[PDB]
Amino acid sequence: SKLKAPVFTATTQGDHYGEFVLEPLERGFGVTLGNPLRRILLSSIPGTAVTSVYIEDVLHEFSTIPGVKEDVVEIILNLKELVVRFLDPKMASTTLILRAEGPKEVRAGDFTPSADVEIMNPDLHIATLEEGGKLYMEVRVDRGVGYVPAERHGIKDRINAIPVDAIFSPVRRVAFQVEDTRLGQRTDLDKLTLRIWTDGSVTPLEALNQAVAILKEHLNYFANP
Amino acid sequence: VVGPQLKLHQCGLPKRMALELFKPFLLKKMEEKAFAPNVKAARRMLERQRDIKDEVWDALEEVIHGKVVLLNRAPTLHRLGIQAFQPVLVEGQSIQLHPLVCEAFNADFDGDQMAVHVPLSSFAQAEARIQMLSAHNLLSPASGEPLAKPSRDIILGL
Amino acid sequence: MEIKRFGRIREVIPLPPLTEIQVESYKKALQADVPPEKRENVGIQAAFKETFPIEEGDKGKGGLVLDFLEYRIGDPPFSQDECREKDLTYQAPLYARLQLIHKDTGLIKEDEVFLGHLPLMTEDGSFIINGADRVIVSQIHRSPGVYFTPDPARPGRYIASIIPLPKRGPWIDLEVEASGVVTMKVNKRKFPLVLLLRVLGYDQETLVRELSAYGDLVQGLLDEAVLAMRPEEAMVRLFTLLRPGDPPKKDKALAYLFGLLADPKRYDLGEAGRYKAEEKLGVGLSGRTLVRFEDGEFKDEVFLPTLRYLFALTAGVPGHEVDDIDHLGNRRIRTVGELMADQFRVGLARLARGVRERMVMGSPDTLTPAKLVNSRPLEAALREFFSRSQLSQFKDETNPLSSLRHKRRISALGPGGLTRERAGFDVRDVHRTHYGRICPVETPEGANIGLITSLAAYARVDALGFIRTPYRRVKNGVVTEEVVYMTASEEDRYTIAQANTPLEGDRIATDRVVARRRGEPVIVAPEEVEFMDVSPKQVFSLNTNLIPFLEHDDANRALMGSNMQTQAVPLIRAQAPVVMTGLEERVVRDSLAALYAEEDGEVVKVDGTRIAVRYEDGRLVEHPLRRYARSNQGTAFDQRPRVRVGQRVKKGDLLADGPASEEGFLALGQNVLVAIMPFDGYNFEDAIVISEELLKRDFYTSIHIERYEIEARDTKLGPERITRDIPHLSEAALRDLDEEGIVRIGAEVKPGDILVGRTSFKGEQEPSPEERLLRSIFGEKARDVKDTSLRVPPGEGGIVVGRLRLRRGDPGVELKPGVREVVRVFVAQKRKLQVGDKLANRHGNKGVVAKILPVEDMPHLPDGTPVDVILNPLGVPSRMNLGQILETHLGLAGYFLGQRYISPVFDGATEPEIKELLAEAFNLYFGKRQGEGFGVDKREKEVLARAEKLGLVSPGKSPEEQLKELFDLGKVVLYDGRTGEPFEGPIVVGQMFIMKLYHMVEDKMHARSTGPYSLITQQPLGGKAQFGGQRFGEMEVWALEAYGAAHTLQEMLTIKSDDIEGRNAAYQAIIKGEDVPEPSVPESFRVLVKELQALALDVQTLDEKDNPVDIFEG
Amino acid sequence: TEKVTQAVFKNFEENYPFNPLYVMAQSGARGNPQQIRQLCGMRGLMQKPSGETFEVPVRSSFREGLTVLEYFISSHGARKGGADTALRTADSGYLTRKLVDVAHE
Amino acid sequence: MAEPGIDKLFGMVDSKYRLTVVVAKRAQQLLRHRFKNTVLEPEERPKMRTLEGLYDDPNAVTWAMKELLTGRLFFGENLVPEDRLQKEMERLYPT
Amino acid sequence: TQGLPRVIELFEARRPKAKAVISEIDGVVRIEEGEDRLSVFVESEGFSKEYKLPKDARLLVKDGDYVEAGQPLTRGAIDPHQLLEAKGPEAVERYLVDEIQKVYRAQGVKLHDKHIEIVVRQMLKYVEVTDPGDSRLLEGQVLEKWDVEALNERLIAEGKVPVAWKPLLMGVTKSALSTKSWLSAASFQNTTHVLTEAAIAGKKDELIGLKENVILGRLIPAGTGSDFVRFTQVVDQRTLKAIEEARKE
Amino acid sequence: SMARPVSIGEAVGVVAAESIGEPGTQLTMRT
Ligand SMILES: C/C(=C\[C@H](C)CCCCC(=O)O)[C@@H]1O[C@@H]2C=C[C@@H]1OC(=O)\C=C/C=C\C=C\[C@H]1O[C@@H]3C[C@H]1O[C@@H](/C=C/C[C@H]1O[C@H](C[C@H](O)[C@H]1C)[C@@H](O)[C@@H](O)/C=C/CC/C=C/C2)[C@@H]3C
Repeated sequence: SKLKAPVFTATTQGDHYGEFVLEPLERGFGVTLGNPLRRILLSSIPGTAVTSVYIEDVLHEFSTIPGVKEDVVEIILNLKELVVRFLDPKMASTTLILRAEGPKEVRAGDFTPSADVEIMNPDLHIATLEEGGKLYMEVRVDRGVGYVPAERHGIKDRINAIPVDAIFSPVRRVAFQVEDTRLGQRTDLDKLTLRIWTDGSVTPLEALNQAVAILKEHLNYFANP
Repeated sequence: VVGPQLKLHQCGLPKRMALELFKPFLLKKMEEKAFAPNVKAARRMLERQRDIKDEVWDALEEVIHGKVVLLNRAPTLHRLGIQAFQPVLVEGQSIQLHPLVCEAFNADFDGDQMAVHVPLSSFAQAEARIQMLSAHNLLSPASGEPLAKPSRDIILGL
Repeated sequence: MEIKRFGRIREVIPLPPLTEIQVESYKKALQADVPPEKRENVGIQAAFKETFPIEEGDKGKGGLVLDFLEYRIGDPPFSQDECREKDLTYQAPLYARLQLIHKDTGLIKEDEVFLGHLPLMTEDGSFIINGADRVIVSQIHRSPGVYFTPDPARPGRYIASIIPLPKRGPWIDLEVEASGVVTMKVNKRKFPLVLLLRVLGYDQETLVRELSAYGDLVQGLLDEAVLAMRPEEAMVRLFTLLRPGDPPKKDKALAYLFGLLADPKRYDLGEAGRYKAEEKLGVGLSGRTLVRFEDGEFKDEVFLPTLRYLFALTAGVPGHEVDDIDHLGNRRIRTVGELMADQFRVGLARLARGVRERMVMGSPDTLTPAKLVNSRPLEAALREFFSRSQLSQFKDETNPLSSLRHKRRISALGPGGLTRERAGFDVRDVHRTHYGRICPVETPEGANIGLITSLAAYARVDALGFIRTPYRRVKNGVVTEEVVYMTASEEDRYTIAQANTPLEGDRIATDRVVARRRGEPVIVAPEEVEFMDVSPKQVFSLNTNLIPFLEHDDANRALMGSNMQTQAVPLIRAQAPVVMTGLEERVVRDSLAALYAEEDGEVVKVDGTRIAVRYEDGRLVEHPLRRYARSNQGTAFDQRPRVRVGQRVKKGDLLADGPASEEGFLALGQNVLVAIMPFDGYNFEDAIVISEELLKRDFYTSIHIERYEIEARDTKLGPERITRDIPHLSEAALRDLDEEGIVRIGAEVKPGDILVGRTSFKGEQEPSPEERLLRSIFGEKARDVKDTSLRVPPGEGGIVVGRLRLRRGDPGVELKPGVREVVRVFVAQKRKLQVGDKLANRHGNKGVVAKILPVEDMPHLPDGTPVDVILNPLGVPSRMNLGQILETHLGLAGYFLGQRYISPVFDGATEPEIKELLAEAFNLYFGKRQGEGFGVDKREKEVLARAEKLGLVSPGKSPEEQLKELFDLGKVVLYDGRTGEPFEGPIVVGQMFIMKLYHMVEDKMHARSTGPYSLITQQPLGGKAQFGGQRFGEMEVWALEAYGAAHTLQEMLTIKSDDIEGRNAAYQAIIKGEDVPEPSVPESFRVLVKELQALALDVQTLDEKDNPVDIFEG
Repeated sequence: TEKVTQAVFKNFEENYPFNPLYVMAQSGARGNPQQIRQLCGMRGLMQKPSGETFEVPVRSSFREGLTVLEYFISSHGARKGGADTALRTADSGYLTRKLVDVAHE
Repeated sequence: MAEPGIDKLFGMVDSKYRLTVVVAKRAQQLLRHRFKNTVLEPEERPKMRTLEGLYDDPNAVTWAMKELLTGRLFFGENLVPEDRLQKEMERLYPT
Repeated sequence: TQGLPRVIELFEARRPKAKAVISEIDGVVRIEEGEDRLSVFVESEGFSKEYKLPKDARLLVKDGDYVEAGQPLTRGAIDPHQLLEAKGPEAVERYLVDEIQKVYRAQGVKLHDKHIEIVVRQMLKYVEVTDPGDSRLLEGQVLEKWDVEALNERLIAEGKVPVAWKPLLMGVTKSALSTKSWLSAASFQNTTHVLTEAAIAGKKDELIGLKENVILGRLIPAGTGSDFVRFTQVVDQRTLKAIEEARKE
Repeated sequence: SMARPVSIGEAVGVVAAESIGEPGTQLTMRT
């Protein structure tokens, strides 16, 4: 049978991205763990994302917001680049709010002061209004798993709001690759490197741990009832 | 044999042939690294018919670290008919060749062979790794064009 | 597996006996089963007649004649095997019933004589010579006749060639110079033709009468008024001119040679010389370039009338054309029989001079045959052939086909009558004519391209060395059953219809009949057609005929797969390919590597050793299986029984299989589950990816057998002796040696292991005392004998499978002077596919296994089955071997449909048929998946989707209905082993027959650090313990000069070769972790300087201050 | 033929831009238009050993079975190439050597 | 993974071969004194991965190139005579 | 002719088949007579030079055309020796390079001209003496080593004879053949001639080229074995100041 | 072929010979 328990190095940046290198794995096991984790990693980690927007004055994503230097589209996208942490562990829905000045440029940390909900990336360039500029926003945030386009859910908070594509998944990129390493005479033993990029929110390492737990959990369903 | 795995500056080298190619160097290393009281006794345990002890592979490996070899195919027609590489300790008995280096060697994986050589003196190493390392000779000396271009399969993917 | 047969054209004639060339040639040169009264010329029979009313010195004064009456072929003194064991040539003594007469009369027929030993051909077609099976390849030369030709050194002019049968006359060329003069060139001597013409009695005025007013050409041939003379005097002058020295009037003597009689110019008894010299030239002939004893003066018969056509081509009315030297109506075939017989000529030729020599030395009263004949000029002339002629190859024994194909080879090189390896390009090209006779495909890729070739399946060499192809006479509408083999020339006058052509019942069916005539492809009216191709198989070689979809393979890659099959080593689980062509059973049959019944009887006994059958009444024979014997190329010929105890045998059917044979059919490899897709760079360029699965299933694995040999010779120092008593050797090193010195059988032998112990004497010094004093005091008995045993060389090793011993003395055994006893050790070795090995397919898709994957990887069908080998598509388009693609498709049918296939060449499967079978297959394959409880999982649906975006499936069809769509186009939804996720977009998958070739990484791959330096050249060369040492060629010297690599080049030039001082300093430094060099002075330099001094010449070496240096200090 | 050849190439373009044979030929990958022609379209006008062209063309294309006479007519070429390469591979580094003996210094 | 920092190394010198010659000539001394000769010491020294922790890379030339790359060594084309060059060389723990 | 045979024809300065005539003189063209006999005159004021053609010849100057010193009359290839004398050494160099490339180009190959140039110049390395100053009047001499006399005896030690010479198109082989250093010269077709000669004269090598030093096993005079680089020493911070404190002793 | 000016000591002669030489193959010999 043979081959000792491998060593698991982790090297991290501290919010987004960390490398994970469990070393001598027998020929094959590299992928055998690597890929399923990636699947789980990109697919089934719980997060939160903007899911619907209401803009005071104007329906349609394809409209004209006046006084706004940008336009609805860049906002929707801008919004998708926003991350918010739900401190309140029971809640599964929140609405955010915005009130906009004249000559000013709105950051994401210019939202509704609201406690209980934690804006993770206070910067972020949301919008920008001109002299005599008016923007009010009602942005819905939702708990979730993958990437869920609007054309699926169709969240309608109002009868005027436009619904956005949901990227509720703190992992933004998973890239893994198994190369060969050597123990003694054996030069072709698996060495799997896991590279996890998450939005500063859930750490890569946490991501990984969660991901493992999901697969293990699931693997216990293969218990005869 | 094709070695897609390697980086541009790396090599085949079956363990057997590395070991031997490099033998004398290993003998001094074996001594340097304990097991092997003298270099003459290092010679000895490398002979006992077959079956090689892990420590020695580990030694060999250290021996090699950053030395390069010369590979060479068939009709050596221009300088790129020799290229330097860092040897990788590899399974099996075929030498493994980076796919990007093929063109210059006009190597084709249907029965080609290549010889390999070990530059001994530090000069000759230096010589190989500065001047003849596969990865410092990226462009044709005949028409200053890239010779290490993506190709026959890499293109397809891209 | 049930077999499905393909295509129409019902094969009117089966392939002829194949080794026919060889086997039937000999027969008719050795009428050994025909009474010595009949024996109508040719062969040995004629070669005697050609020599044997042999006179002695003087013309009708001194007695003694000695006349051949009949020869007798002896009987083999050693069985076909003893020979191969004792190291002898399978022979039979040859006897001549000769008869010597006198002037006082006395008809003495000395009861035959032994003139020498005649090597006998086997059933095979092959010979046995000093052990070892040799094959005599049939050569080709110019079919004798008269030719002309253009003149390469003078444009708008011509030469004239009078070329007789080989070793039956001299080469006479006629050519006109810028002088006008016509000049005869014979035996590389050149005189004015006129001189001869004068001899043959032409007169200044007869010539102009005959040879004037076309061209002012005669005017040159004339002017030699000086020798437009007395035909007798002409003769004298011409004899002085041909043999400088002896000046008498018996010039009739030599001039009779290049004239009349069957001594020399016998351009035929009355065949392809006279015949073709008549049609081209001015008709009416006998058989010799001129006739002599008309009454005592020569009479011209070919010289002038040739000259006619020569002049009549230097201006000449139409009809007086040049000649196509490359036409097969101008190319003849010397088969074995004739070459062997031609060699008798050399033999008997010599034997005669040395009779006439002994007729002069001896008293005529007592001289007898036996006392005149020597028995050694026939031997040495005919030993020399079978042993030392280029035409006598070893015997390509890799697999049955390779051997079989050897015998049917044809080469324009060889002895004398043969072009060198530096001439002929017009020759090389596949000339029109080759059709049906020689192959447009088989030739070796470089150097001797076209200078060697394959005889075609249906071709037959004939009567006088012309290859003849079968045709079907079509009596103006109906295709008759009568088959007419006919010449390359006897073809240029007909309109022959192709076989691809349709038919109704027994007659042509279409209105626009395709056919050729002379050479041009021609469209022709049905009634306007005369003959018909018997098959397309006519056109190609045996091997070229084995490619199931040749029609679809570009002819270059076809030739690669035609050879390459000949490299295909036999396998333990060897298996006949999934998609065959027909000859695969027969190839194995005519090779006689497989054992077949003699006369429908009943098998009694069956074991790994023998098959013994009781043939209906006709006694009982035991057929011994050759078992793990070693082919010339180290391959392992071994028969396996294919028949059970107490079974009735089919007439002449497989009792046993050969080395590359599966139940009687050809098995050059394995058919195996393939997928044509890129892997991860692992099938880059030509590399193949393998599934380990194949090793677990011991598929591509084969048994190779080395052969080691050692001699013991006598020596000025004492005898080389084969002991097991080898000095100093630990009784553990000797462990595997029987009490003789020779390894046990079944012994497992690693490199450096005594295979055959042997002590030699050697006198390398004398031990001066003290050492002799020391020797006793501490025990070990000073020995007179060095070790020098056999031993396994680095790289090699395996199981000892047989020994062989031959002792000087022993009955039939004859080793060379000095050699006294010889030992032979045979060592087997199971092999197994390996990264570095090369697999090929029938369509020339060669390549090396570059990665074995464990089944966890490997693309796999949905049912779970993994593929076996992953072949890269990028390989296909550039070479245009599309047959491999089709083959994968039919194969994919097979897998599911459970059948193999016979698809003839240009007559096999069509897509219509192939896709019908793929249809039937998917219906069972998917019928299972449904009937088992499934259907079209998400993975296939995600593919099938983008599959229509790819216009590859019909939109508006069900995923099931869309799956079939694809399965029929021959592709399938593969699944990535590494990650269950499906390969996006369908992959063509199926069974492809793939061969393992002669080459393997095992035999290659060598690496040296140091060791054995030659004492002669002082550079590393050979290796008893450690091996090898690679050459640094002048090309590499350049590269290093091209790079700036000064020291690296200098390294390769000193310390790793001759430079004793240097290497030693270097290796003593590497051992001690020092930097290495500071090489004092290139040894090369010293050497040259001294090697110069030895020849006088100072060679001063000087520094920049121009004073001397002394690169030596000692 | 140039009509078939051009046609077989604008078919890929207009339907089948992701067809392998094409994709490969199009990209640097493998194949040139000369080869796609013989594969898909029509092989064309073969020349005889004495240079002169046959006035019957090879009407078929590997995909479709090309036919013994076509195969034979088109086998002359598939020898003239093999002989050509065996001459420019014969002499090892003939010219290079000449060029080095002058240049080297 | 081409030679580490070689673009910088080629630019340091006039004729590239000079580069080799320096690397060599340095990897020379750097060997003939057990590396008690480095200029780079602190935590600059190149190192090796193992079945074991980071050990001093044993490649002279590899060290030589890292060394050079720090401007801490000098190329005398003719500065300091060869007679005096082997003099003070065998001094700071040579044997 | 095409292909490699051409490239040799060229690199070896070889007077080809179908030399396709060039006019030796400037002047005006005049084609005369058809089928019977075909000749072409390029007659200027004064001289009337006549150039008889094969008759089959596909000439490429039509009647009346004005013509140039060495201009092709007929088509075909051009003799590089006829070109030398008619129109100098540069025009030669420029023909050779541009023709050699005419083939690599025509085929598929792309290489830089300089390579071919480097080689071509060597084909022009030597010149034969006409009326000397020191040596015998006929000898072939290296272009440079004649300047070692021409611009030597017309400066410091000025006078005698400037040594007149002639341009000498050497084929690649011939030029390789006449190569000063005997060591190199030895490796060619007749080693004896070389040594015999070079022994009589106290001949010395000097070993400039490479073919030389590889023969001896010496370190090639190039790359790292280039005099311009191999003397380069590396001194090391503390080694330099400590070497400075034993210099003033 | 590093697209800079030459280094002193480039063995340019041989480099040329090789450059002109290596293609010597893929030229057709029919003349
Ligand atoms: C080149 C040559 C013979 C070579 C040794 C073999 C041919 C090489 C071509 C090739 O394989 O590509 C010539 O051959 C003959 C006459 C003069 C020439 O002599 C020659 O130029 C040179 C040698 C001629 C005869 C040598 C005879 C002896 O030399 C050794 C022991 C004797 O037999 C030789 C065995 C040759 C058999 C070969 O068989 C081939 C494969 C290998 O090349 C060999 C196994 C098979 O593919 C087989 O089908 C090919 C047969 C070639 C038929 C040619 C016949 C004419 C072996 C190499």
